[PDB]
Amino acid sequence: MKEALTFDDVLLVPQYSEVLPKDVKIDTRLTRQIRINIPLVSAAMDTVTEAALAKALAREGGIGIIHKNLTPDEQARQVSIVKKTIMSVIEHPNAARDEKGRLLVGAAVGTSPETMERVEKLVKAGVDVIVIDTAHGHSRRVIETLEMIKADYPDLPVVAGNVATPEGTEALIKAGADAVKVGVGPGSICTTRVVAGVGVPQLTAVMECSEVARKYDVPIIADGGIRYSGDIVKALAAGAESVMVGSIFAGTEEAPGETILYQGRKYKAYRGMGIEGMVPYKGTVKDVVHQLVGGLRSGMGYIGARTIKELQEKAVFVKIT
Amino acid sequence: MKEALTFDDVLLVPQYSEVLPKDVKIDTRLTRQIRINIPLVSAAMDTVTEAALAKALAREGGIGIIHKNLTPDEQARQVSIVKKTIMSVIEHPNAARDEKGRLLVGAAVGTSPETMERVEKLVKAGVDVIVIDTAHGHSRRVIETLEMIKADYPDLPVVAGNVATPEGTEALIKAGADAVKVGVGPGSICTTRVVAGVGVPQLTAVMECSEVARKYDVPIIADGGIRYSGDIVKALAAGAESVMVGSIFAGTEEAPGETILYQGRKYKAYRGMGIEGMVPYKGTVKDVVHQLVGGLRSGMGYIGARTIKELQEKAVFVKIT
Amino acid sequence: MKEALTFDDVLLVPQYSEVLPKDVKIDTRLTRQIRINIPLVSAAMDTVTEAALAKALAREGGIGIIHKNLTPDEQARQVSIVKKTIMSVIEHPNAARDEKGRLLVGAAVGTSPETMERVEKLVKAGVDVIVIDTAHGHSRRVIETLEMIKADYPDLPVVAGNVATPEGTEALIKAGADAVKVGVGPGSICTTRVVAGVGVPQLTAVMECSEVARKYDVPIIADGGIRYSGDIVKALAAGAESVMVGSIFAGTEEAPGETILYQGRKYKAYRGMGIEGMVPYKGTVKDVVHQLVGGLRSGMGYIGARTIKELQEKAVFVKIT
Amino acid sequence: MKEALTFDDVLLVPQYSEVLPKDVKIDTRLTRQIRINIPLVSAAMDTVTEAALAKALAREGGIGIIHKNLTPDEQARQVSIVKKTIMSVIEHPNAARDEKGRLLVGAAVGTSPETMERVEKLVKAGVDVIVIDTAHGHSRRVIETLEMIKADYPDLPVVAGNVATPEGTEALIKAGADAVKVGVGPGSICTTRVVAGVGVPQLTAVMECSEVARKYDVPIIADGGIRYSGDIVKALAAGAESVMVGSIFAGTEEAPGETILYQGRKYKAYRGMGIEGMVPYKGTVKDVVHQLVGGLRSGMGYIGARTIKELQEKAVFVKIT
Repeated sequence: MKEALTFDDVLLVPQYSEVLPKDVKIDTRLTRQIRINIPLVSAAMDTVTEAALAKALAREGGIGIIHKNLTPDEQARQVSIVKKTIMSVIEHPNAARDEKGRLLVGAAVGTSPETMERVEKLVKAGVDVIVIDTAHGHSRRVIETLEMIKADYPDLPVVAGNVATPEGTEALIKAGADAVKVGVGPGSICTTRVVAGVGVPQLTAVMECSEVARKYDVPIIADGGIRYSGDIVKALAAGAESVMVGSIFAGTEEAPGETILYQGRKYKAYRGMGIEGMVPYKGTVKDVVHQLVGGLRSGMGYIGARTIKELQEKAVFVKIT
Repeated sequence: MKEALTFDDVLLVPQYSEVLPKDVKIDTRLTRQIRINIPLVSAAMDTVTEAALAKALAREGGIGIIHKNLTPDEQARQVSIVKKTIMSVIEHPNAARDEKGRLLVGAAVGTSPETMERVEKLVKAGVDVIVIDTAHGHSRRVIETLEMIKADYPDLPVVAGNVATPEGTEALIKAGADAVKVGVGPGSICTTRVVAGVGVPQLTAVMECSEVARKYDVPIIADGGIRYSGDIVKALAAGAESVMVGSIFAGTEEAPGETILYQGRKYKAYRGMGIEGMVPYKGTVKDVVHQLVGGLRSGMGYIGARTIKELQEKAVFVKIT
Repeated sequence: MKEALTFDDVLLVPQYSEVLPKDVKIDTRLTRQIRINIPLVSAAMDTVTEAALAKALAREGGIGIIHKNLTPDEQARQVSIVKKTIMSVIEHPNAARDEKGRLLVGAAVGTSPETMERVEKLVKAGVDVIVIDTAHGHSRRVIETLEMIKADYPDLPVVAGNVATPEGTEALIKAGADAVKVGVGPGSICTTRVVAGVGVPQLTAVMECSEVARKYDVPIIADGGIRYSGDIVKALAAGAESVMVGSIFAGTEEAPGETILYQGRKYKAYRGMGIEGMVPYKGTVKDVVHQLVGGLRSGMGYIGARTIKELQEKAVFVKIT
Repeated sequence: MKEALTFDDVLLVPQYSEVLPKDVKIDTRLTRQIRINIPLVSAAMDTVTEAALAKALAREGGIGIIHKNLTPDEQARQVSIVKKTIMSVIEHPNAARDEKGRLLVGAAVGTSPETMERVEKLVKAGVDVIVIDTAHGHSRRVIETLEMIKADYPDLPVVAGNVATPEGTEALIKAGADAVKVGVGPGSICTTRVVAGVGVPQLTAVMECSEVARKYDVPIIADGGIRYSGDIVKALAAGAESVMVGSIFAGTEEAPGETILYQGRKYKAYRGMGIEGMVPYKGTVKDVVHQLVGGLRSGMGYIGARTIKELQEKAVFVKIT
């Protein structure tokens, strides 16, 4: 029986460095055809990403994936808002933009009967990337949806996932995925693990999947179990070219819910798909990105990596108890 | 020194799937001759199974084992109640029934002097299965009780246990067990482990025992340490064909105790063999089964398993830290 | 680097059994020449063993070691009280007695200048066994003290310890130890480990030490880290012939301190070598022994061991996570 | 993937001893040319070391490193205070002194533009040792700073660090380090690990680094993750010749902050580089040293080590779970 490792099981060994954190480059591929300026993708969750968060993150150089708990019309409207965003431009020099100068944005679809309806409307709204957003990417329905989307929109970037195995990554690449999203049961106490008994710890899932994907020059997006900026360094070091994060952005000003005051503390009142909640307020997307990017830069500094590609080439991990 | 693994030590790796959770089949063998419609057996515990719970579970397609902390007369009466249960029929399409159309039910016996008295009365009450219910199945007294029951009632299905080792499973099969119940010291903080220093972590006990039993086409019932629906997938994936659960059913409406209100919360006031208590109220047997079966279906979905047999053939486990 | 295991790292595998807990024999050697009727020795700690506890335990078939935080005169008086203890006799059939019919008792000495003074007075008080009671048995001073005691009192049973290594056990046996007490840094959060960085987890220390000692037919006493009756089964299964316990007896009526009532609960107000405290009241020595012996019997039952020697021959351990 | 061990993962095995704790020698090298009388170096942290703490520790036989969150002038003044410190002399017989009879003291520098300014002023204030104090010692900037300091002040003892790898230790030795400070990400919950994903557990970092350094007779200072006196024994046993400690000295009378009373308890109100806090008051530097030195002596006693060199030669570790 194989042991599989999570981010918390490992540490990166410091290496010889000639580069300061401020001078490392953190630009990366989202898909084989889309570049983002920082390696951060926001989760297609109804507590995380609508237009306001998506634009706030594109402006910082990442990309938001608009969630699909919306009618196809309203999801398209959200994409449009991001697409139709001069000091405002000058002040955001890292902003991730398309070939026309508009902020990048993505949208999630599933594999249900409205899927093509949704795709069509998202495309016409100017969406840059479609994410086939499912917990079980290695499945007939996801493969066929991917092939249908690809047959109809050959030039449309498609992220497919989620998977956690080399075979799953290869199947999705062979079917036309422009990036593969990795993460099945990441997070020790998540629903999939507890309810289904299913998962692959995320360090191992990233390393084995990225090894297959590299053979095809397809980028891996590591989705899930990112709690700390140190997890991003680890995920990217393990072979991911970007990381999708949810819970971390759920506490920002721009996340969908309401900001409230409770007993001297600021919270972000959540409301998803129903379920309701309240997470600590963490500031703006900008603040959160700054800390995360700060930590990424410092990890890269420690490893002497000038670029994300170098980080992966220079990565030496050790397992800890 | 062998390391032994519990359910919490492992996860199931997701596999290629063409089957939706709703379309997987969860029917299974209880014994070599009895089928149940879901893989759930309720514990022969005086806090878990009397007639009301046993009938509520048979109606959902599982089977209850009436506990033996009762006089042989009263235990027989409880079996009779279940046996003598039209919208009522229509509304429960998954109901586990005998060859005569009556809800299935089991009863526990021990190895003490009244054992045959009990057996006789349970049989005459129409019991479908006898469970030789002991913590130490691999023992002279359990083997002889089993042989005596089998000599007297050759056609009566007999579950014997509990065991945790291949040798124990083989001895009980050679003596006529129709199913072997596996679980000695499952649960990290259970009495047997703490008090006696004795146990085998349950994933390993299921895998080694089921390997022996498969040679004889005898079903393994995994008894103990099931906390979450994900544990059922793991137990069944490890070679069990059903799972016995106690603590999970202890909080239902139908479990023997009283439902009470304490400070705005519902509880199930327990009272066993004395000891007394209070567990959170979890709803009806139906509600609890639905969640458990939901989680089983989803795990099977993830693994692409259409049947329990396929789940065991497609099972790939990884060990986690 | 060797991994070393503690009691909590392992479990005993259940084996074929033809013997009931009530029919196992739990009599054992304390030293090569002294038998006790249950395998329990009380700790030579000023919070655990004076005359009252020592006699209460000898009466149950174990032996108390009177602590040495006393003047040689007062320590001798305590031994005398135990030695000079008819329904009273009849009611305690398991009582551990010397060749003259008096309750057995031991006393601790160190290696400081009064040591021989103490020894002489303890011997004249009728002490059955001397324990050279130190945290570091594998040392010049303990070896020489042992040789001096042995040269002066060749017939006096001497326990020497503590050690945790084969070399330490062999050195103490070669110097005349009649039993070797094993336990350096047992207990995860104990003083020796934290303060000195020193210890050997106790399962491994018992197994390697007992392996050396067996070559010489010298009994190993496992001292420390016994929290539960299951630990006794494990210690004895690992090669110990008795177990020394402190904290467990610290809460009994007979332990030196005062019994007090605090907010509806009974406590045992401790007072040692100064330091002061309060542990939950656990009942009488008799009550505590009964539970411990109960658990030992059940573990032996599970393993099919009729005697302590058989328990060690039938012991199969597995390591758990 | 290599597993790396922290202090908490291991224990020292007790060995044959002929030496009492009080008779072990704890004098050690700080650098290849500076001796201290106990193996304790205080952290160059603004919550730990200014003149008052530095002198209190030199008087006990250790050495303080004055922190660099000060202007070069004020940092020099702090060094001067320590340098310009008769019962006062008699009462401190273990005091660590230079060749002129003055208390030893160190000072931290970085690699920023004022570095040489700082060095010059510290040298003129009579500093005994310069510590190139950085989180990433294995870097161009630290190597060049070290070479510049060494070229300008060839006779000035220079500690360089921090590193956690053989290559880092060798690079710093080849560049003229007089001691190498080891510790990158030591402490399970420290900033470097969480924020950067970077670290090497400290037992392994000490053992591999000291192995390189020994080839050059350069002393390793183990910096970080010392919580208990048992950690010092472990660090020194693993190949370190001294240990740098911060948090432990942060609670002493002599540490920079204010002593306050809060609800019957004494605290040390901290104030660093801003951030503010409050740690439990632990007494004087003298009290804390006594306990630490007590624990070191006892560990050495247990291992039979007369000297720190013997401790390293006699060290047998075991890994625990």
